[PDB]
Amino acid sequence: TGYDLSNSVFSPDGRNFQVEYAVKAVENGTTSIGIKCNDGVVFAVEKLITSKLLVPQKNVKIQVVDRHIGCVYSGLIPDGRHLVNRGREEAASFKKLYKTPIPIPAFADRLGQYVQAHTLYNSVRPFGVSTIFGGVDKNGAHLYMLEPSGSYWGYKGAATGKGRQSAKAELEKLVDHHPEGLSAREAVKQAAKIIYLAHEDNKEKDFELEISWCSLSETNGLHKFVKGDLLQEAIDFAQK
Amino acid sequence: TQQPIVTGTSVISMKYDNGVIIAADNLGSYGSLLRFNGVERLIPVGDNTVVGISGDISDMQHIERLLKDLVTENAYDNPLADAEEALEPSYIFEYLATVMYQRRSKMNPLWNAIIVAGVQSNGDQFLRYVNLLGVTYSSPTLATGFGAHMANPLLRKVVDRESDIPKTTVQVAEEAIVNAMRVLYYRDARSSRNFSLAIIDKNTGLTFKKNLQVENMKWDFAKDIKGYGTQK
Repeated sequence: TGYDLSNSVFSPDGRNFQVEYAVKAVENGTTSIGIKCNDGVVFAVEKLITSKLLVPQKNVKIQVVDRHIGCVYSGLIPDGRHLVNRGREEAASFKKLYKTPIPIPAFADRLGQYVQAHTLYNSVRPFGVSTIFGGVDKNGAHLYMLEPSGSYWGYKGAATGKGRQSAKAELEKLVDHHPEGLSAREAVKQAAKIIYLAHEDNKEKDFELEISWCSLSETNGLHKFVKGDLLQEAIDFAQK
Repeated sequence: TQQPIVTGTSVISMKYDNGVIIAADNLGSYGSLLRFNGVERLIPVGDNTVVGISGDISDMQHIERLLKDLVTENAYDNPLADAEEALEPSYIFEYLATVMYQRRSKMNPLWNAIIVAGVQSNGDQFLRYVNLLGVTYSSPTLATGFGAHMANPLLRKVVDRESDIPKTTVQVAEEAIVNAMRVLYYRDARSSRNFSLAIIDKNTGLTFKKNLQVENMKWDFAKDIKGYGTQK
């Protein structure tokens, strides 16, 4: 009843309703997906073309942290940009202190602490974004998803946004059918296919597909967008 | 920095018709002790810029960290980072000069002298100098410290005016640079026989040569020198 009007107020059942409302805000965004392959990660996202006056291939959504971390988010885009700026500051501080690129689990913990710190007071608002991020470090490839409550986990495949249910079903089938794993290019094709399938929930507007990847054998452990013939091949595979 | 401890020697550079050439030795000296061998003092920032640093080695490493941070920050939210939005030698020099002058104004200088060399996007050569006081200047040939007394007179023989730049080929410029390095090894007591060189050309790419050694020297006539004055 009255327990939903302020952040960091426990309900009688032990709930924080402002965080749940932030999750509701997240559920109204576009679909973002991440796939973990044998030696890297692939991030894919759908961008709605509200008007034909939007310049194609501009308005980039996927963002980069340091030179090896990829991040995408669903929800209120400015909140995601705020979180990415904070993550860039954290990575810079870690690199300055310890002369090594920040490991992915450490970056995930720093982001989680920052998100969680916004559920502790009623003078601030929880972040309205769910973030799928990851990359490659000395231990290998890592993929994580972070929720508005500050909780995060590592995933074999993650999906968020309005079309999250169908994307999760497709990811589960993909994981079940490939116990050994997937290559980076095959992961790019599958991400294109899954984004196209998940868009079928929202047929009212056209969409553009954006894909990025970070792999040891394809980008030498750096994060790079997919823009050339590979992007067209993935689009053709998805539309097939 | 109030007093340098580990220091590198001069860096020399010149412009030719198509690009720029820069060079520096690989020695870090510790108060008349030739302590560290294998110190790279030329830092390539991208594909169109090389920064050559002389003076305190710790401040040089700090500057290298700053340059890497600048590249990383430029790459953020910039799909044209490998395109018309890439960093340029002018940007890098302006940033470095701002840092040097601000730190001088706080009585906490970076005890260094820096030459930035490269090629702009339009193809024009870039070569400029800034020191620990923030003093900046440009010339067809540049050198700091000891080289400024011995390398500049030789290099100005090849390129004496701005009009001589189009006449100077890369081969002549590189030969002049190598000869200047040999002269410095002859007469500079804080110098090393091993050095590195970098060529930035508008048509071809950046060429970074390491492990270059001063070649055949003239020492035979020393056998003719007897004792001072009247001996023998």
